[PDB]
Amino acid sequence: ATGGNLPDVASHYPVAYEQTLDGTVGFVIDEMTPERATASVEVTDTLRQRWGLVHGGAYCALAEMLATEATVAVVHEKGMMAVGQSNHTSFFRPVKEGHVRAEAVRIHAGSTTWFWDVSLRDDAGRLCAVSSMSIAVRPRRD
Amino acid sequence: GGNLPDVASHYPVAYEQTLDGTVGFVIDEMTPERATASVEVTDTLRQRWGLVHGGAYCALAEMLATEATVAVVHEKGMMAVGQSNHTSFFRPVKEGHVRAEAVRIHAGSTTWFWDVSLRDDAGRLCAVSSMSIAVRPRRD
Amino acid sequence: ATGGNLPDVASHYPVAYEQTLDGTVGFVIDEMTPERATASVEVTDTLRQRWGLVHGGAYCALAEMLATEATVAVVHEKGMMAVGQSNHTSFFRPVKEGHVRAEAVRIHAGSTTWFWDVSLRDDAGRLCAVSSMSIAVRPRRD
Amino acid sequence: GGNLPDVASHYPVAYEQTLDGTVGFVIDEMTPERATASVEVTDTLRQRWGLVHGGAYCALAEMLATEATVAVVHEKGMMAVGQSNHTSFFRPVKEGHVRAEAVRIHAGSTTWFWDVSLRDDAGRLCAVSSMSIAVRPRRD
Ligand SMILES: CC(C)(COP(=O)(O)OP(=O)(O)OC[C@H]1O[C@@H](n2cnc3c(N)ncnc32)[C@H](O)[C@@H]1OP(=O)(O)O)[C@@H](O)C(=O)NCCC(=O)NCCSCC(=O)c1ccc(O)cc1
Ligand SMILES: CC(C)(COP(=O)(O)OP(=O)(O)OC[C@H]1O[C@@H](n2cnc3c(N)ncnc32)[C@H](O)[C@@H]1OP(=O)(O)O)[C@@H](O)C(=O)NCCC(=O)NCCSCC(=O)c1ccc(O)cc1
Ligand SMILES: CC(C)(COP(=O)(O)OP(=O)(O)OC[C@H]1O[C@@H](n2cnc3c(N)ncnc32)[C@H](O)[C@@H]1OP(=O)(O)O)[C@@H](O)C(=O)NCCC(=O)NCCSCC(=O)c1ccc(O)cc1
Ligand SMILES: CC(C)(COP(=O)(O)OP(=O)(O)OC[C@H]1O[C@@H](n2cnc3c(N)ncnc32)[C@H](O)[C@@H]1OP(=O)(O)O)[C@@H](O)C(=O)NCCC(=O)NCCSCC(=O)c1ccc(O)cc1
Ligand SMILES: [Cl-]
Ligand SMILES: [Cl-]
Ligand SMILES: [Cl-]
Ligand SMILES: [Cl-]
Ligand SMILES: [Cl-]
Ligand SMILES: [Cl-]
Ligand SMILES: [Cl-]
Ligand SMILES: [Cl-]
Repeated sequence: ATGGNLPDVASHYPVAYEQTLDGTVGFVIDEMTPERATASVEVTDTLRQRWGLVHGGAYCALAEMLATEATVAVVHEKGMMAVGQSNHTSFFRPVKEGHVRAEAVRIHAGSTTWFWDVSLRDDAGRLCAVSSMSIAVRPRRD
Repeated sequence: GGNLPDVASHYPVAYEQTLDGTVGFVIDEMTPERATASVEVTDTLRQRWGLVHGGAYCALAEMLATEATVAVVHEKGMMAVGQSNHTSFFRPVKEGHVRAEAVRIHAGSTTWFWDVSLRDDAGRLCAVSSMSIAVRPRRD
Repeated sequence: ATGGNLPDVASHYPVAYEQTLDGTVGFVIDEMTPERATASVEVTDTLRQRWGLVHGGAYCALAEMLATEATVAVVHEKGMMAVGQSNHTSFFRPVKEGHVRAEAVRIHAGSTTWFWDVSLRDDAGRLCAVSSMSIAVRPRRD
Repeated sequence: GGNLPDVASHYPVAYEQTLDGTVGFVIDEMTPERATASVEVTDTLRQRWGLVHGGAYCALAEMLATEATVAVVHEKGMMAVGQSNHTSFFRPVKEGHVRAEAVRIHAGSTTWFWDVSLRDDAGRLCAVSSMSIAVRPRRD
């Protein structure tokens, strides 16, 4: 809703932000438009793996929530549902501390699938990882 | 804690504090060619819509495939890290557990590849992850 | 139809097998069931790149045609259309000569998307490449 | 022929005989960080249903990203080969041309990554390919 600043498209949500994975690791959406969205997270141990680096899953999740929610922002009101269907994240350079900043750019908005390219950077602006997200858009059963 | 491979004397982050320990991932079996892990679904593993977070599946696969590689290569002076993770989602999971099984399909000198299958309590294939693990010589 | 032994689901096809990319490089389907299909191709220069190895695109194409056609075999008659939506091929070992043998195993058959894992092997049975194929199934406009 | 980088005295397969030369791929621009190529749609590039073969897009991207890497690294004693190719299809192409543009996003010591965009004659994004290129020291 606003806990992590996610899009307010519903009156009630099944799980409260603070309690979700997102709330737990502290993902926060910064900008959000139909074609582009941004989010970030402060690196803490909760975001890392045992070796001291940001967990690969963390980048995937950030990209996942971002691209999906960005789709949700537009289609919800149109009676649709949006869920992640494919997430392909590639790791270029590890992140040990600071933040992870994600930028999602929409590259295709089909009737059934939206596609977003997500770039994940470190505090120095280096490209640490990228995620190609494919979002399925379907009519709500609800 | 998570039953991760014990390959070193000290780890920078304690299990309980890692993302793995936070969501509750636990390794069940581990061999050079195959490994398994699972996690109980809690809200910590879900997104606001009540379903298991796509990131959760990615994370499980990533840790499982990477650690299964570390298990073999660590003792050989090598480091193993995730290079690519491609997860595809077939059916959501609302509660119960997520169980992963990683099958090694290629063990190259510089890259290992694992196919990970993620299933629900009914044994249904909910998602798959194709994991590419980079293997490199440890730096001083 | 049978030129490359593709599934006979229509009376007429827009392009004749021998003239398509498939016919050109010589892809031939061997077995074909709803859950699993196989195909092969003899390596010739037409399948290679300038460095003398089987072109990465060749593996992608073989996987692509196979997984799609295998879906087509079942859904066509059901009034659907099937096209490749995502193809992720990973290369483990190059192939210089002989054949490339592909085996597609269906792992998920949703209402809108089917997913097949394709393994591409050399004459010695080695796993040279794999392709994760996502096939979109939609109702024919035709 | 295809305007591929001239980096060596002899090539095992002549351009015209390769898959590239057979379908008609031609490199247009090439720099270390970006390259372009295109091809005229012919039946040789299509599948039986009359659309450009998904494999055609994969192939174009693969050759373009790989050769753009070879262009830089060959002279450095390295070999470049495709390691992973992930192509996603957004809109089919029935005739005309397919134009590709490869943008380098990471140039690591062992892996280079390129984003390839494939467009039709109307400039519409028909498909994308995420190419991972392995860079290794040449073998004797
Ligand atoms: C995959 C998908 C159907 C998904 O639909 P979407 O992402 O939601 O996009 P959307 O529904 O908004 O429509 C996009 C365009 O797709 C096409 N399309 C979508 N639905 C349909 C349909 N039911 N019937 C025909 N065309 C359709 C159409 O061109 C449409 O544009 P428009 O007519 O609406 O202006 C669409 O993105 C698409 O068609 N991508 C192109 C797929 C493609 O060309 N794959 C490669 C060729 S097929 C695989 C292959 O290589 C092969 C080789 C040999 C062989 O024997 C068989 C197959
Ligand atoms: C990518 C990689 C180098 C990664 O190495 P890895 O996963 O750690 O595996 P590993 O290093 O243990 O070696 C596996 C095999 O790869 C080959 N290989 C690995 N490193 C090397 C090297 N430095 N030099 C030569 N061969 C090598 C070799 O065949 C080796 O087998 P072996 O002789 O050691 O028994 C290896 O898996 C591989 O070579 N995969 C095959 C790559 C391939 O064939 N891609 C498609 C063709 S190249 C892309 C293309 O389509 C293209 C098209 C047109 C054009 O103009 C240019 C390019
Ligand atoms: C993607 C897709 C909709 C494609 O449909 P399909 O491949 O053709 O399969 P099919 O239509 O036959 O149905 C499969 C199952 O999907 C579900 N499903 C399909 N269509 C719908 C729909 N319109 N409404 C609800 N559930 C549906 C349902 O569980 C269905 O089973 P059943 O009720 O028919 O027995 C389906 O495969 C699926 O739902 N996969 C699971 C998607 C998923 O769980 N992604 C991860 C969670 S959402 C992304 C995320 O992490 C996130 C995080 C934070 C945040 O704030 C927002 C999002
Ligand atoms: C994959 C690869 C090693 C490939 O190397 P490359 O593409 O050729 O790039 P390059 O070799 O030039 O080096 C780039 C950076 O990678 C790092 N790196 C590369 N090789 C090494 C090495 N042998 N030792 C240490 N760092 C290295 C290093 O940070 C380097 O920067 P620099 O110090 O040289 O300036 C590099 O891109 C990389 O390290 N990517 C980051 C990998 C990553 O962070 N994956 C996610 C975390 S590990 C997977 C995971 O989530 C997990 C979770 C739980 C668990 O229990 C275990 C694992
Ligand atoms: Cl929120
Ligand atoms: Cl767009
Ligand atoms: Cl542990
Ligand atoms: Cl293996
Ligand atoms: Cl045929
Ligand atoms: Cl199945
Ligand atoms: Cl040439
Ligand atoms: Cl770059």
